[PDB]
Amino acid sequence: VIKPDPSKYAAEVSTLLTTTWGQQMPYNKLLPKTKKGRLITGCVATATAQVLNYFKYPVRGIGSHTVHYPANDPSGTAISADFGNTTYDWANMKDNYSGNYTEAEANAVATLMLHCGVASEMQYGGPNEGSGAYMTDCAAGLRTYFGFTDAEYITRANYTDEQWMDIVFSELTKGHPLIYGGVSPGSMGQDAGHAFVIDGYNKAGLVSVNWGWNGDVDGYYKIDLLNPGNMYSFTAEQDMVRGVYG
Repeated sequence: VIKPDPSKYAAEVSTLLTTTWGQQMPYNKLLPKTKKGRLITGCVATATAQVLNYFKYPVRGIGSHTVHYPANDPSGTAISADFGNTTYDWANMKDNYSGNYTEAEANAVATLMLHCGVASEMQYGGPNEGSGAYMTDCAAGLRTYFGFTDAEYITRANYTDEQWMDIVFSELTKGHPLIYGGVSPGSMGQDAGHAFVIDGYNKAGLVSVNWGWNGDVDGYYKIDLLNPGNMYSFTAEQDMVRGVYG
């Protein structure tokens, strides 16, 4: 496990995010209900949501867009987001929705989750089925609909460990949390894949992670393992969207 050189980067970066969010109520409040329960926001959305909240930015989005549930159904339901006319209510983004809250506060995050989802071409789904998108479309969406013209997608595939971590440290050092994805290899190519935020590191070279499960099993982890409570372990096909900040 490679360690942060303090003559190049900061000696450590303590957990940046203050949100401890997830994919269900009230984050999904504005998504359709179904007979298999209400649609969930998606890991990509929840992770993007959290980072955008960190910067409380942009004030307002750019344009509009719609996706449909079920995904490629010729007559599915419209799930639309008008970024252009939405002034995001950052003030009412509670750090933790596990308690009670005003509706104002519910709608605050419910919209961000919606929009982030829509902006990534989310294929929405139920609690059992899940909602997924592609990190690549997430980048594209951030640029187009959120105004992050520097947002950029990259895979760990194309970088040696030293180079990858250089970016990880330098970005965290600059105070920029990272949207980050990886997949946990299945027993017969039945892979499981997830998106989350990396919001720090320590002298030891471990990383602070916010998985977006209402802050469950959140904490400092090894970037090569990423193994929350030994249920899963996200090693393969790691990737990120950098260039997200004010």
